Amino acid sequence: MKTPITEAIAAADTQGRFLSNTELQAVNGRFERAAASMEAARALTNNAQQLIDGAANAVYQKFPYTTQMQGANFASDSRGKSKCARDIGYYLRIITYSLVAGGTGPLDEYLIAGLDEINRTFDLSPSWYVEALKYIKANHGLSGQAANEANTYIDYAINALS
Amino acid sequence: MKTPITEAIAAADTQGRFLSNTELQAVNGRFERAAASMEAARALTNNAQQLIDGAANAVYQKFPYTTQMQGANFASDSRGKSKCARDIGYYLRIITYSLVAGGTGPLDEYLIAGLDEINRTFDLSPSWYVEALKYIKANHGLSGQAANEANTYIDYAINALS
Amino acid sequence: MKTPITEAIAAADTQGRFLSNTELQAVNGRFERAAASMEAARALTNNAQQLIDGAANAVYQKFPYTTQMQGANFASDSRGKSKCARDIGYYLRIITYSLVAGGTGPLDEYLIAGLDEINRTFDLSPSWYVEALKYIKANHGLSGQAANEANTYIDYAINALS
Amino acid sequence: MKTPITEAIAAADTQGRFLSNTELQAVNGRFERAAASMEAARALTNNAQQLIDGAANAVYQKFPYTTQMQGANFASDSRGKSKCARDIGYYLRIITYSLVAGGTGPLDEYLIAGLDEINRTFDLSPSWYVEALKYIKANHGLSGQAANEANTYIDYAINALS
Amino acid sequence: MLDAFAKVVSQADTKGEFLSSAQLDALSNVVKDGSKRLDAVNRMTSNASTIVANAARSLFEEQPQLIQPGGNAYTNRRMAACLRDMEIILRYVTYATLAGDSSVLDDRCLNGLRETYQALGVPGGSVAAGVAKMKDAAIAIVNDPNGITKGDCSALVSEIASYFDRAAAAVA
Amino acid sequence: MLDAFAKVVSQADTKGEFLSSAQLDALSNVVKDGSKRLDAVNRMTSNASTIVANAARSLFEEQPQLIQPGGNAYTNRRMAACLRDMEIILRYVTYATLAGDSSVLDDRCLNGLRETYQALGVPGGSVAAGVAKMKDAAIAIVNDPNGITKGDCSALVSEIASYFDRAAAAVA
Amino acid sequence: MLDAFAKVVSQADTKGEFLSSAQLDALSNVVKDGSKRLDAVNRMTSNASTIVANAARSLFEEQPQLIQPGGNAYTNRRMAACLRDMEIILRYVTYATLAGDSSVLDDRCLNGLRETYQALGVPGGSVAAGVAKMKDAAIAIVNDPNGITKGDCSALVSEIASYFDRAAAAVA
Amino acid sequence: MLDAFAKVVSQADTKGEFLSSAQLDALSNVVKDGSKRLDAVNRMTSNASTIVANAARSLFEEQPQLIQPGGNAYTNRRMAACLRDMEIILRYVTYATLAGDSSVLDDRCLNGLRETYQALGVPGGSVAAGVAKMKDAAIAIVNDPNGITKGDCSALVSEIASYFDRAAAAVA
Ligand SMILES: *[C@@H](C)[C@H]1/C(=C/c2[nH]c(/C=C3N=C(/C=C4\NC(=O)C(CC)=C4C)C(C)=C\3CCC(=O)O)c(CCC(=O)O)c2C)NC(=O)[C@@H]1C
Ligand SMILES: *[C@@H](C)[C@H]1/C(=C/c2[nH]c(/C=C3N=C(/C=C4\NC(=O)C(CC)=C4C)C(C)=C\3CCC(=O)O)c(CCC(=O)O)c2C)NC(=O)[C@@H]1C
Ligand SMILES: *[C@@H](C)[C@H]1/C(=C/c2[nH]c(/C=C3N=C(/C=C4\NC(=O)C(CC)=C4C)C(C)=C\3CCC(=O)O)c(CCC(=O)O)c2C)NC(=O)[C@@H]1C
Ligand SMILES: *[C@@H](C)[C@H]1/C(=C/c2[nH]c(/C=C3N=C(/C=C4\NC(=O)C(CC)=C4C)C(C)=C\3CCC(=O)O)c(CCC(=O)O)c2C)NC(=O)[C@@H]1C
Ligand SMILES: *[C@@H](C)[C@H]1/C(=C/c2[nH]c(/C=C3N=C(/C=C4\NC(=O)C(CC)=C4C)C(C)=C\3CCC(=O)O)c(CCC(=O)O)c2C)NC(=O)[C@@H]1C
Ligand SMILES: *[C@@H](C)[C@H]1/C(=C/c2[nH]c(/C=C3N=C(/C=C4\NC(=O)C(CC)=C4C)C(C)=C\3CCC(=O)O)c(CCC(=O)O)c2C)NC(=O)[C@@H]1C
Ligand SMILES: *[C@H](C)[C@H]1/C(=C/c2[nH]c(/C=C3N=C(/C=C4\NC(=O)C(CC)=C4C)C(C)=C\3CCC(=O)O)c(CCC(=O)O)c2C)NC(=O)[C@@H]1C
Ligand SMILES: *[C@H](C)[C@H]1/C(=C/c2[nH]c(/C=C3N=C(/C=C4\NC(=O)C(CC)=C4C)C(C)=C\3CCC(=O)O)c(CCC(=O)O)c2C)NC(=O)[C@@H]1C
Ligand SMILES: CCC1=C(C)/C(=C/C2=NC(=C\c3[nH]c(/C=C4\NC(=O)[C@H](C)[C@H]4CC)c(C)c3CCC(=O)O)/C(CCC(=O)O)=C2C)NC1=O
Ligand SMILES: CCC1=C(C)/C(=C/C2=NC(=C\c3[nH]c(/C=C4\NC(=O)[C@H](C)[C@H]4CC)c(C)c3CCC(=O)O)/C(CCC(=O)O)=C2C)NC1=O
Ligand SMILES: CCC1=C(C)/C(=C/C2=NC(=C\c3[nH]c(/C=C4\NC(=O)[C@H](C)[C@H]4CC)c(C)c3CCC(=O)O)/C(CCC(=O)O)=C2C)NC1=O
Ligand SMILES: CCC1=C(C)/C(=C/C2=NC(=C\c3[nH]c(/C=C4\NC(=O)[C@H](C)[C@H]4CC)c(C)c3CCC(=O)O)/C(CCC(=O)O)=C2C)NC1=O
Repeated sequence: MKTPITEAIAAADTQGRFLSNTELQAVNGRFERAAASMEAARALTNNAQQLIDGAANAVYQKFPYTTQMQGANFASDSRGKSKCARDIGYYLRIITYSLVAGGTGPLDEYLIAGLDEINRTFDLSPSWYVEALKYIKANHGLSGQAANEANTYIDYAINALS
Repeated sequence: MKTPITEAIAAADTQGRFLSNTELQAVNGRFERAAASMEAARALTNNAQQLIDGAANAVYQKFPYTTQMQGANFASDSRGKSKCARDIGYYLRIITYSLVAGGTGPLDEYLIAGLDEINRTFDLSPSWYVEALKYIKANHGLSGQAANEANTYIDYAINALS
Repeated sequence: MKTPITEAIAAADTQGRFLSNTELQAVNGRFERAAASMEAARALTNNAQQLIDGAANAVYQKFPYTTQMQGANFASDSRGKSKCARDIGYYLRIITYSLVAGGTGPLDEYLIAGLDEINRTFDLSPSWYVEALKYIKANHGLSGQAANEANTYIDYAINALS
Repeated sequence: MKTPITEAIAAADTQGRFLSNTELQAVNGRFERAAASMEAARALTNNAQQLIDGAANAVYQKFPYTTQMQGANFASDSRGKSKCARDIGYYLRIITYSLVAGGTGPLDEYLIAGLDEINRTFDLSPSWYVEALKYIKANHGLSGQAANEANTYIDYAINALS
Repeated sequence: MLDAFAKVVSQADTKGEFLSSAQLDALSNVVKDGSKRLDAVNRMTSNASTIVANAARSLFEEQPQLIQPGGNAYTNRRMAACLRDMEIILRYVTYATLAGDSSVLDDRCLNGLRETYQALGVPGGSVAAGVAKMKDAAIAIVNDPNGITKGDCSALVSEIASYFDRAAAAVA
Repeated sequence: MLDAFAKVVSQADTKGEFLSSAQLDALSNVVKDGSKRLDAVNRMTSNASTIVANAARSLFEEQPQLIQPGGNAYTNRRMAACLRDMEIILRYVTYATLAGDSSVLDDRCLNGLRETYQALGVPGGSVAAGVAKMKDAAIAIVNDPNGITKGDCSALVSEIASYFDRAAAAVA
Repeated sequence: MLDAFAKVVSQADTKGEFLSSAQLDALSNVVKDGSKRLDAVNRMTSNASTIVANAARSLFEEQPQLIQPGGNAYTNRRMAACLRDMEIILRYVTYATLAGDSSVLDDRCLNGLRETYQALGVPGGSVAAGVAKMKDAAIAIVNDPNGITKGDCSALVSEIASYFDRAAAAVA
Repeated sequence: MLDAFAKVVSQADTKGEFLSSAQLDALSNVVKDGSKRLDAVNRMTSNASTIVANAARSLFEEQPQLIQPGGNAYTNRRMAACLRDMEIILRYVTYATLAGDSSVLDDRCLNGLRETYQALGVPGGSVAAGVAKMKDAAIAIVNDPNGITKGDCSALVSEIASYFDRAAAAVA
């Protein structure tokens, strides 16, 4: 996995040397930000079901037709709503993965890769998930740097869908 | 020049992209360590003359022949004493450069390059300067991470001579 | 092994020819100088222990701290002094090897290769061994061309440490 | 040009370094052999005319048809005798060049190159000149290593014709 | 390339003297405001598309022939190329902002840009106008006091605006 | 390779689970001990020469046949190669310490190493003894209470000892 | 390249005549002094660093702006380059000394050197001064009567000084 | 490869010993016989043609089927190849003689040679006989007391005979 620590170590190893003072400063920066990172991850993991259901409802209100039109790709019945909550949970879970790891590695490998083909095949509009992420961003309740970390990784998720 | 900030910027520019959160974390590590780095630079610059003279006298006390034997490469007379003080001043000046820059760049560029041939040609033993830097390390009056930074770059100079 | 004779033979063999008059003249030069070479080697091998102990004592007087400071790399006890005499004996033995062979081959392969890492790792200052070699050079008691041969190979040893 | 001294210097210059002790030994071999080489050169130059005339007469005595058969390539008349004396003079002159230079360089460069086509075109048998050089070898009046050197380069000329 | 520390160290090495207390104080102030600097860089990069959009909207409002038939930004090709240009220039400005020095922006982005644009027929004056509007949008976003700790970022804003005007003057 | 966070995240992804409060708290403890972890890594790299020296000294005292004629570390070439191996294993231990996971040590250093030594004729047991003595010297340098804010580093020390023992068990 | 023997042989081959007794006598004297010549070459190469150091010390004493800020030999880079230059020129002088002919020094070292130095901004006059000081130091070391057999080396010293002045005149 | 000095030095290095007075005196004897050794090498190379000729003559008298139709040395190609092999073995013997050690002869000539001959169909026993006859001719040329300062060369002669017998035993 790509993490700041693993990248530092791989840079040291390519040149066959010990870790320099610069790489130690970089890993120190990762550790310093990791307090906010883990705070945001713990918050998003505790409020998991609340945020998932709130984001699903946000998508439903913002796009009313997803609760009305018949079709397997919409959420007009219980199966669709379960699938939609499950998808939003996937997104949020991998975002917590990234927050824990400290980089976009988990999002790049576990979510974004192949996402466009999944969405095109099953006719899932990316703007639905953009709205879900926007709700999660506006309602995690975090403040300060934990909020900023959660926001950067949610935004990274948003840019993949855009 | 090779600073952590310039290295992060060059990494981002090679991939023709904006700065990533990993790189911003690394630059923040540099900024958080820069407080101690700048305190150490300020201290070593303010007490520059005391440190230079004390290091020269430590070298003399440890290797007494340098004050006794005749020959241009020794400190038996005033010209030799002044040349040695100038040399230790060059070492300390460039170490403060490196503390300011936050990396080994200035030490790699302004001191260590060609140092071996310089010392071989004028018959200057590297162990003299090793002892001078050991004195400077033992007498800079810094405590904590400022002392840790000063000793990091002083030991970097020591290993370039060994 | 690289010797003048082996180099002559390898030059003859690369071109698939017999030895030319020029190569015979070169090998004659080696043989002519080999009288002084073997004289110096025999002298340095007979006076082995005397020269080893004298050089150790020269290093101790020139660098008094090596008999006072505690530490495994110094000679403040019996173990350190035994190790130091052993090292100086290694140097002198390989120098006699070179004198016998007629070239720097033995010094390059049996001593100099890896010497810098050995000295850096165990904190053995090369200037100690430079002083030991200087004593051996000033006190072999040889005269004329045997002295000159011993001096060239001792100096070659000195340059490796510088 | 290709002399032992120039070859040693070129070897040192290819590696961008000062001259080594091996190369100085080889150049000393050249200098020690140069006494005999110069004695042989001096002798062959002083007795040049006697040696040339004696060699021509030896060729005539061994191959009598060269004095009897008509044709421009023979020595039946005065023009042929003079051409043959001039040729043997060229051979001896260049052999003295080689003794002076200390290598086969002048013989390789001034005589042997193109010699085969010259002799083929003007129908000159190489065995004539072989016999002339055998006479010169048998009648130079040198003893010891000067004779050894003279015979070395004369046999070198002999093998270029065989 | 150079950052602030590297520029000062180069100028001190070329004179052969220690850093004066003035230079030490200036670089220590840079260190103290480092968190504000990271905030500026983060806000400018994570809002880059919004900055480009605002600048382009203003530029096309006051120079509408740009998006009209025959205009130098009419077709999808030329529109996307103009947006790429503005995002490139903003990216190099964020580089200079992180470095605290304009050397990267001058050497890797601005040097020779006016010649490129005039060889391409791209009107450099309107490019400079778009850069100035990028400056306005970026400074608006950076100075936004919501979601952040209250503090004075006037020096940083002035430095960023100096970078933006340096970019606009290199093609105007 | 993996660090601690990456290992936990990979195991979570395989099960399709959010991290449990166990894993969250463990990684939070890693984050709060990060400064001491950096201290351990810095102290091991800055004194790598002395660690190798003390370990090799103790080993050669214990097994003097190693540095006598015929020994496997007798000539200058063999001695320098042995010290090189010592510093290599130490460097990968420092990697694992910074990462908080032994993946880099196993994959990039320990794997196939016993076979390499048995093919070269190097006594793997002696290498393991030297690795243990490196462990002792490195722990002595890490726990040295001078010049450092006093605290408990026993968890990091046990982790580092585990990395060293893993390295030693891979060649014995 | 040429040595003394080769130069004489080339000039005699171009005229097509045997060596006169004068040329034979000159080359035989070269052979007789060959051991002195080897002594000069050996002393100049094995004391090369001392020769360069003495010359540089004198040169910087009389032209101190060379080692002062802004001087052409101030920084570690330019200092090491100046020392490399002096060691190179001394090496080619030792080549010519072993050859007994300046052809190698002219063709491989001096030809085009003034153009190089003036294109680089290296002051050729001070280079020539440093070469002359190298000459003084080298001749001092060669003529040292200790550790050697007493004898006249005035001709050899004059030849070496001619090489040194040829080098100094090629850049002055 | 090795010469005598190199073999003694390698064996000394393996044991970590100074040379014993035995080895010192042996190598001093080599040095004092150096002139006669050079004489042997020069006499063998300068008369390599006659050595090969005498050996081949004696061999072809002894084994006339070699140079009759169907013989293994009958055609011009086979004859020239046989003389080439003779001169090759002689050249490597001269190498070994100059070196005072047979290493070059074994490693660069004798190794795998019996297999090469048995694969080519060349009678190895006949090659060995020719090598012995080369030995006889070469010793006759070396011990010829004319034109040389009289002395004892019996040690060198036995050494050269040992090299020749080693060459012969490698193909029979
Ligand atoms: C909007 C800002 C204005 C404008 C823009 C426009 N630009 C181009 C084409 C090019 N732009 C560049 C610029 C750069 N390339 C780099 O690598 C860098 C920095 C390192 C810069 C600053 C270049 C090189 C080109 C030509 C090659 C290319 O297109 O990639 C165009 C396209 C012009 C055309 O297609 O003919 C346009 C339209 N257009 C406007 O109307 C605005 C004034
Ligand atoms: C002017 C632009 C506005 C302003 C700036 C400002 N920022 C801070 C304090 C902090 N900013 C950060 C952000 C980061 N730290 C990092 O390492 C990284 C890289 C990932 C980032 C993006 C942090 C962590 C802090 C400290 C924590 C905190 O909440 O304070 C301040 C506070 C003063 C200071 O310098 O510490 C200020 C003033 N604030 C405004 O109101 C301006 C509009
Ligand atoms: C265990 C090895 C010993 C120990 C550790 C210890 N250290 C600290 C406090 C700090 N350590 C650092 C280290 C770094 N910051 C960096 O950026 C880098 C790389 C360039 C390093 C190596 C820092 C900054 C601090 C805070 C300032 C300070 O000096 O206190 C502590 C206390 C704080 C904490 O644990 O979080 C401890 C316990 N102390 C011992 O007694 C052990 C022998
Ligand atoms: C001290 C003697 C003076 C001086 C020296 C100086 N020289 C250079 C840089 C160069 N020197 C050379 C010379 C040679 N290269 C060769 O191969 C040979 C012979 C075969 C010679 C004579 C060259 C080619 C260069 C340029 C390339 C390089 O550096 O290798 C410098 C460096 C100049 C710079 O860095 O800008 C210096 C300083 N400086 C003084 O102050 C003395 C007057
Ligand atoms: C003028 C430079 C000083 C001087 C020269 C001088 N040298 C010798 C004699 C010898 N010099 C050597 C040195 C070597 N011979 C070699 O083959 C090699 C290459 C490895 C070297 C370095 C030798 C061997 C001799 C002969 C032995 C001896 O000790 O004499 C002399 C003696 C006269 C002569 O030409 O033979 C002289 C005069 N002596 C001085 O006093 C000048 C200061
Ligand atoms: C044994 C083969 C026969 C023999 C040998 C012998 N030779 C000499 C004396 C000298 N031999 C040389 C030879 C060379 N010097 C070189 O530089 C070269 C290569 C270019 C060679 C081949 C020299 C210079 C001498 C000294 C001058 C002289 O002619 O005497 C000796 C006597 C001296 C000694 O042994 O050291 C001997 C015994 N003599 C025989 O009777 C053997 C048949
Ligand atoms: C909710 C925002 C809207 C929506 C939801 C919805 N999704 C699906 C079916 C699928 N969703 C996925 C997505 C993923 N699977 C993965 O492994 C990953 C990476 C972590 C992702 C992003 C997939 C693959 C499917 C199809 C296969 C499956 O069921 O797992 C559906 C069902 C559509 C169907 O045809 O079955 C629905 C309804 N629809 C809405 O109206 C919501 C607004
Ligand atoms: C004496 C000049 C000073 C000194 C001596 C000293 N040396 C050592 C330990 C070692 N010395 C070596 C050197 C070599 N071993 C080789 O094989 C070769 C090539 C021939 C060399 C040059 C090595 C490898 C060691 C360490 C392993 C060993 O003991 O063999 C010590 C002991 C240091 C230690 O930590 O054990 C000492 C004391 N110290 C002084 O103060 C003298 C002035
Ligand atoms: C920053 C890059 C740089 C370095 C490193 C440097 C070092 C340096 N020190 C020198 C001289 C010297 N250095 C010393 C110092 C010493 N002798 C003793 O006995 C003392 C123990 C010891 C002090 C530690 C002395 C005595 C000299 C004069 C030697 C001479 O003039 O030959 C010289 C010869 C030229 C000169 O006089 O300036 C150089 C180049 N110059 C540079 O530009
Ligand atoms: C150094 C390089 C060199 C060589 C080698 C050389 C040889 C040489 N000898 C020639 C003629 C000759 N050489 C001879 C000599 C001989 N005929 C006999 O019967 C004698 C036995 C024998 C003497 C050994 C004769 C007779 C000629 C004249 C043949 C003719 O004119 O066709 C010619 C024809 C051109 C001329 O007349 O000069 C050449 C080129 N010239 C050179 O520049
Ligand atoms: C990145 C991972 C990596 C590892 C792990 C590594 C180890 C390694 N050590 C080697 C040699 C060696 N290793 C040793 C070490 C020892 N001898 C002793 O007596 C001691 C027990 C011990 C020192 C503690 C020696 C002596 C050799 C040379 C073997 C020989 O030359 O015969 C070799 C092959 C020959 C060589 O390179 O010199 C390898 C590949 N190289 C790598 O790239
Ligand atoms: C540097 C080491 C080296 C060696 C030793 C060597 C020997 C050698 N001799 C060969 C052939 C040969 N060698 C001989 C020699 C002999 N026939 C007889 O009747 C005699 C007993 C004897 C002569 C004394 C012959 C006849 C051939 C050619 C075989 C054929 O064409 O059928 C060949 C292969 C074919 C060829 O090259 O022509 C080799 C490799 N080449 C090398 O490079």
